[PDB]
Amino acid sequence: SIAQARKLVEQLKMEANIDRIKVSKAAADLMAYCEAHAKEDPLLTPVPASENPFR
Amino acid sequence: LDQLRQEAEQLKNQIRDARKACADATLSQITNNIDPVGRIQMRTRRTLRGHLAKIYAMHWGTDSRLLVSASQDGKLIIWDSYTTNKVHAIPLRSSWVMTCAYAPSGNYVACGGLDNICSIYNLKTREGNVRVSRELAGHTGYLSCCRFLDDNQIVTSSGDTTCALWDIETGQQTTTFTGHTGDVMSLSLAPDTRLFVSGACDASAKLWDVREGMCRQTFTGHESDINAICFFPNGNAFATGSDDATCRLFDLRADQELMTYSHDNIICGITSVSFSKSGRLLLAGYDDFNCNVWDALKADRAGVLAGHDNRVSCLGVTDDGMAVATGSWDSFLKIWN
Amino acid sequence: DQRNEEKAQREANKKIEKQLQKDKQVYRATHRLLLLGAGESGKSTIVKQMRIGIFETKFQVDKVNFHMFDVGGQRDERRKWIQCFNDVTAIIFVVASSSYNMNRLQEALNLFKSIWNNRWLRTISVILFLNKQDLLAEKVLAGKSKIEDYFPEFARYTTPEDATPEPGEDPRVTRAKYFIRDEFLRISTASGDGRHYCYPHFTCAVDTENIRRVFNDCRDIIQRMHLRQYELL
Amino acid sequence: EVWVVGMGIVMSLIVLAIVFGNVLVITAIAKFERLQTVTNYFITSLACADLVMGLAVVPFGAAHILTKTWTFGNFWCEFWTSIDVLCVTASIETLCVIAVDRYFAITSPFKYQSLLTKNKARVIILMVWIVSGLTSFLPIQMHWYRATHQEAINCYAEETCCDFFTNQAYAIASSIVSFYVPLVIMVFVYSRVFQEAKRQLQKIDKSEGRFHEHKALKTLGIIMGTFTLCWLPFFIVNIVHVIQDNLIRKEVYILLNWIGYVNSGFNPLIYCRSPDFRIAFQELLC
Ligand SMILES: Nc1nc2c(ncn2[C@@H]2O[C@H](COP(=O)(O)OP(=O)(O)OP(=O)(O)O)[C@@H](O)[C@H]2O)c(=O)[nH]1
Ligand SMILES: CN[C@@H]1CCc2c(ccc(O)c2O)[C@H]1O
Repeated sequence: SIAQARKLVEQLKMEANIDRIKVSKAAADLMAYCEAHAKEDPLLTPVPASENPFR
Repeated sequence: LDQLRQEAEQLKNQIRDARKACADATLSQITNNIDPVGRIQMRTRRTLRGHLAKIYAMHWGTDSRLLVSASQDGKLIIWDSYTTNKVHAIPLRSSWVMTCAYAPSGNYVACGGLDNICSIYNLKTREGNVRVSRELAGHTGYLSCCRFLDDNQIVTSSGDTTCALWDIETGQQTTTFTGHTGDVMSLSLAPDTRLFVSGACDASAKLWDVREGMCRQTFTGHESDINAICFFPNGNAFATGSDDATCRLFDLRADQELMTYSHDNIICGITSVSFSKSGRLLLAGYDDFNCNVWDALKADRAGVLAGHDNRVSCLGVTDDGMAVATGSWDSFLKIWN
Repeated sequence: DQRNEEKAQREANKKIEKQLQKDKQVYRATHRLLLLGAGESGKSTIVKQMRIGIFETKFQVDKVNFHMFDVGGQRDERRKWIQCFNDVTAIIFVVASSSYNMNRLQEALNLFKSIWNNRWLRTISVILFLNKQDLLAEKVLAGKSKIEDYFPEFARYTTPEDATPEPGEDPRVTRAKYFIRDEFLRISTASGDGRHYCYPHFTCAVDTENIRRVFNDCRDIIQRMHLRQYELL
Repeated sequence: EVWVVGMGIVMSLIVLAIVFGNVLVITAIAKFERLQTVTNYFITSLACADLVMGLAVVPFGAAHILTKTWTFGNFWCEFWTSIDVLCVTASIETLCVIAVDRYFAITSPFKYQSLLTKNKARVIILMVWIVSGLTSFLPIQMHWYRATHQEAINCYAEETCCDFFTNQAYAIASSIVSFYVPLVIMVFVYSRVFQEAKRQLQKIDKSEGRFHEHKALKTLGIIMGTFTLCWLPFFIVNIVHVIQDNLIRKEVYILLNWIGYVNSGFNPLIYCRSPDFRIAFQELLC
């Protein structure tokens, strides 16, 4: 199983060299999307029964 | 030999230090001035009957009208959500099914279960009778989920700790993804169908590359089995659910979790997880015979979806976000709004 | 045109509902069983008498349909698929009684204890088959191996007073068999809670009366369920 | 007048009990879909019969007794008597059907699903309500029940007295149809059920007695005793007062008949004690 071990260490070395971004930008990129698309869903905002197909 | 194995542990530390360095501030500190969404109450609009046994899976159609469901009787039923009437009823060779899928073009339907075979059914025969189109084999364990990447190639995850990409025309595996230790229980596809994730039984969710065929990242947040997974609509994050009554929101770019959704009054497992159109609301089904609605950016309850006499085993939100459907072991399907 | 559109589905729903009503009785008539056992159990030879990654045998006794399953699940200590089998009538458990030294018997006891206390199997009865009852007798009679060495508790065991040993057998095989049976009945009775029971039995590959035993056990299980439902047992 | 005022409060409480339990059972079975079972259709038939009985015949009899005069016409007297007989003879055959259903459920576990189907249950409830009706309305709407003794003729002629006078033929036939026939069947069925329960308990004790009947006795005793004590003496004095005259007074007759009316108030407390029913009752109006 030595060969399997060699592969795993390779796999780890491969994913190690990845650039990362601080949590602030990651949270901002989610809050901005949530705020921008908050007006285009029926669940969060009830919407009038005229356009509701189920009722 | 072992000395090389150490080098790998040293590399693993480096990963931990790199992840810790970027943790400037949690999301809770970032988002606090935002107003709460308030109290949300959803009332049942439709109820579908006709299934003789418990329901295990379902998938909304691309047209936001048709949906499919599978039960342990051994029948796949295609409903019409608008007028609560049936269209098709496909008997199955094997009475145990754990998954089902609906093709994006509305032309094909797949199912799989304890029998290590994924079947594909052609809805639009010239005769007008559903029939088996192809039968895929090669797995050594029960299937857990299957999703149509396109009209010709499908991705499946099985219980032999592997995931594979299939070719319908030929029937041979194109790429095999390996590396998991525990059973694979679910998967979901990105909006552009370029990457996908998978939640194993050993508390580890990975990110795969469909084209290349190699893992890219790994997240080790939970401590128990993972039963559900889904992407944020943006495509930069995903949320998982486990048996320890918690839901965690991860992040691909940051490479660690940001929030956790749990309460002290619930200690039961979680079966299904789904998002909303805007990603503001997180929905998750529990073993408490009911469902809960979370707030994505604040981790606080905003409603309860009760009405099921048994545990919930499925959940799905339509493409335009007009409705959410739940399936339970009570052999009933409900539509909420 | 739409009113005409309504008519078409209205028509399709009727055939599917008629078909579902037809299939309902056939589904309700049958009884489902699950076959589960350790490796070296003897499950392969036991199913042969009945015949006279999935495997199903369908049979009929006295105009009653029984359908039996056999999931391989080889080398799987964890069993995440067992949640699906909470609606069966009974669970058949097969264990080799003569394998008390080759510990395999302790593994069988551990598996039985794990199955009994599972959350999803709280109301499922277990039919127990103690296979290989002649290898055990041959091993005990003039055998170098001693049960007490592998099982310390056998030293302070006595032959039960209510036992009904078969004719022609020595007391030693009787005490060994009843000790092995009690080793399972203790776990069965520890947390019974009055909802599901265990039915021990003694079988060897030659015996052809097994299927009648399964029939009687299923009938008794259903009778007990109905009696308890109406607040009478 | 003090005694008359006291009778009134008791009669009012009896009417209130005969209505609330039955309406609660009907609402509970209608509201929740988990109680829609084949065995539960007989229960709702019994509940409907008891509700109609308590909401139709009891208040009118109470008013008649308190007023000591019948303030309606002859037609309403006939209608009231016929409705009373209909409800009384429809509230017992349902119990017999329930006993038969339990017998078939227990003693034939493999043929239970085939024997009973939702449609078979509807056919049987219609036989129970049509058969009862022929005795209740055909004799009374026609003039067969009436007797020709002179004392009876006087009350018939007047429009202020509505008392029950009947010859031997109807008094025997209706009694046999309503009470005596549904008694032996129940006795035999419950004897067989008790035998099966005893056999199962003996088998369990033989199987695993070392490591580890009162419930069945208590349940069968309650079920049989309440009905027998409620409805037995009246359907005996029914034959008694007709087989020979000047043996029983009208006071004892009406007291026994009204004691028989009480049984309709205990059926929900007997046939609706399952934990699912308790959960349903706690869910709504609680
Ligand atoms: N005398 C006797 N021999 C048995 C019995 N059961 C199994 N054997 C023998 O045990 C050996 C191997 O058992 P098999 O009959 O192959 O069954 P198995 O491999 O244990 O079956 P699985 O449990 O399905 O794996 C054979 O020589 C059988 O004849 C039994 O009840 N009596
Ligand atoms: C006025 N009350 C009636 C009178 C006689 C009678 C009743 C019930 C069933 C019968 O078979 C009867 O003959 C009583 O409810």
